[PDB]
Amino acid sequence: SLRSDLINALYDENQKYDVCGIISAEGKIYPLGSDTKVLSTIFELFSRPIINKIAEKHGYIVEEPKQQNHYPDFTLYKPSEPNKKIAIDIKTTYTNEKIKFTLGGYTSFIRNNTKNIVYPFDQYIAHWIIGYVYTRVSLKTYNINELNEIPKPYKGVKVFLQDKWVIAGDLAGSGNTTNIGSIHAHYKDFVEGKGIFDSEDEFLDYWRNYERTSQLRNDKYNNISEYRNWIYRGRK
Amino acid sequence: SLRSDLINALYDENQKYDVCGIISAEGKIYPLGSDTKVLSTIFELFSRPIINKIAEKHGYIVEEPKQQNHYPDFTLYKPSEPNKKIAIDIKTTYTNKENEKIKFTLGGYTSFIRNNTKNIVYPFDQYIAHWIIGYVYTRVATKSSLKTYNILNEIPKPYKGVKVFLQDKWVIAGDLAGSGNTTNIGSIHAHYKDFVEGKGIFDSEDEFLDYWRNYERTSQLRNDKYNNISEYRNWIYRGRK
DNA sequence: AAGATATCTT
DNA sequence: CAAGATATCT
Ligand SMILES: [Mg+2]
Ligand SMILES: [Mg+2]
Ligand SMILES: [Mg+2]
Ligand SMILES: [Mg+2]
Repeated sequence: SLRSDLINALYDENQKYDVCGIISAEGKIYPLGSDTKVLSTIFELFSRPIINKIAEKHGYIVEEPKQQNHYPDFTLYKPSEPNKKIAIDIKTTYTNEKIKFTLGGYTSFIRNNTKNIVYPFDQYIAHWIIGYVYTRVSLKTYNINELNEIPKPYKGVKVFLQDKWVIAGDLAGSGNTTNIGSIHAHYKDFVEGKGIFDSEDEFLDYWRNYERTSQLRNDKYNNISEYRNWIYRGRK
Repeated sequence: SLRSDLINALYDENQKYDVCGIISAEGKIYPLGSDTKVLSTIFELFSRPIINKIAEKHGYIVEEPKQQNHYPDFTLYKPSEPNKKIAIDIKTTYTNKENEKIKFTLGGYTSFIRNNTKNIVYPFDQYIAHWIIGYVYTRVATKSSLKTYNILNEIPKPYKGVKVFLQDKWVIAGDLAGSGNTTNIGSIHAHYKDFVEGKGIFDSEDEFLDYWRNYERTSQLRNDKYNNISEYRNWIYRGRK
């Protein structure tokens, strides 16, 4: 399927290549830093070609945001089927071990159908995440003839594709920027989809009603159990 | 000066090289993106080798942060002058059309500026200078960009024309916040020449620091204290009340 | 759990 | 402009 083919192309591209630097039109190469801000950008760009390839093999157009305050990285849909859009978002985190990802905000497009999203939320039937996990490890320039001398910015990189709701946790991934937090698990759990939410419906209701701070949460719910109890009390 | 040498090299390299892609160890090339998240990453990496070259030429060591929530991008210092550290930070923004007004977010006003060792590589008072290497690029619509290339000139560049300046943070500082929830100092909102020339709003670097160290976090609160330079000077005139 | 890391948008 | 968004980190 589109999914199987994409996850397949993603494992392959990852196993075959290693980004090691930025190159100029004149052949001079600058080394990559070993931090998420750099790697996230690089992992996304490394994914682009592969996502566009498979999307076309399946007849899906690929649209990236035109504006910078918008989720998702890539919007795939068939022209004949505009309300069957697929959201594919790239996320990165590192290990020195269990990982965690910040999964987007909980007060934007999930609480407002047209907020910070390329197309209205209700037009997407799936929300996938391509998660890159890298083990964290030059101030000079190099040329084409020196590609193997350039230090790589990672000890190894793994990638997985998984549905957002499936890997979502019940604890916020960030405070002031109110992001849904993923599960805090070993990469295995992400590939396998060993989440805590019973369904995508449950995941959504939870994050749509999660209070921004502990003050408010301490009288509603702070975790999955309290939420399920909150539901039993009649959503109050 | 290190400063004159630095700006000349940044300026020269800017006018003679154009980054166009990420290359792999195998030689595969992935085209770049056109948004700021990508470009600020590119611009910083492009800057690094120059900053390091010029620094060494003046006997300065260059240190980059160790943890990810630390300012600045590059801390320069001579062993002989440990309390004379120079903070060199790289900022980037874009413009939809060449020669438009621009603005930068100049770091938070509630971390190191209010607390000597909070979110900074070295204690705030060990730096005598805080420079901003500012990059401005004209956005270009993203297509050849979607495929890989073999070994350059054929690859579409995600920008029309990069501009670079070097200037003291206090000099280009404005009086309005650069961000809300992340409490950043905002720069002046003006043309590029204005940043190069230092046409800012504060009189001294101490006025810069006092203003931002006492700027309240919301319009609500600011309304009773001060929301712009004018208001702050009146507030200063009355005895800080 | 809350607020830092840089910058953009309405 | 205010404020809250865009991604992660500590
Ligand atoms: Mg993107
Ligand atoms: Mg992403
Ligand atoms: Mg840096
Ligand atoms: Mg920077």
